[PDB]
Amino acid sequence: TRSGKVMR
Amino acid sequence: KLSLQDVAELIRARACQRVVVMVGAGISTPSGIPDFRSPGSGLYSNLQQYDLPYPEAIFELPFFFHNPKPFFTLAKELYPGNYKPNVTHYFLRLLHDKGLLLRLYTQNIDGLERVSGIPASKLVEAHGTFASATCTVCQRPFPGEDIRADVMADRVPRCPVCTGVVKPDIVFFGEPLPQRFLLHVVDFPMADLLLILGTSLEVEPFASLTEAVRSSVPRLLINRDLVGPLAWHPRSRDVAQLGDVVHGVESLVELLGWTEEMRDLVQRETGKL
Ligand SMILES: [Zn+2]
Repeated sequence: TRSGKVMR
Repeated sequence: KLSLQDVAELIRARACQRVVVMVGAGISTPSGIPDFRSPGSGLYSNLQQYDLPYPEAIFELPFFFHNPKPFFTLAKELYPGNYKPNVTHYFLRLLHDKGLLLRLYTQNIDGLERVSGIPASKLVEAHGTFASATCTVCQRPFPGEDIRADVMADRVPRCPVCTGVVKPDIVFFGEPLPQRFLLHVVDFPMADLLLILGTSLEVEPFASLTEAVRSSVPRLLINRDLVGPLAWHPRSRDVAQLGDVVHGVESLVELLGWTEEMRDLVQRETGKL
């Protein structure tokens, strides 16, 4: 749900 | 405040025996693969006529579906075969052979952990793999070799059944991580030492794993620079060995008494590849 691959 | 030598002693005295590891692209630059965020050399700085409208597109779906050739160009370059593991991978392998490796978590898609003989069961390939592929239309799975010839030949791999583009099981931005990643729920509490190697920790949810070990657990960083929570909020059992990662690893190997065994293992390895 909110556990996708992203840059912080 | 703990030292590298302290960490070596904990392992030598068998006080630490369940090591979890986290790695990033910094462990593969010494094999010739440039990283993401190093000024000048890093892929997010330098790629004019990679044919990418900006560098991050490489792993973005909208762009992949508009034009998949840049991605398969990186695939051609990175196909397990044309780069070798280096001392950092052999050290991990040796951690496995000596019975110390709980689990290795990698953000890398170069395959060099498997190439070096670390077994799949000890490996979490958090950002996916080229071992297998999936048709983007009909979801039929294919072994990763079925697309090796297409990439060598500079073809876009397609599905024999629906003609859709077939894509290695690499994680793109916005997608969740393979379910194997969920092993962290068990692994991190069970660990009695954490090693962090060659990463800037700027990608989630992979980065957040640094926090999932217990507070009595030492966190050892070997990296060109301080990063993540060792940068912004250190725990008391944190250790940073700053410099070139192969040098950091070579010091540790020396403090552990494994220098001949290491260079032995390379032999039977980089030789027999
Ligand atoms: Zn298909």
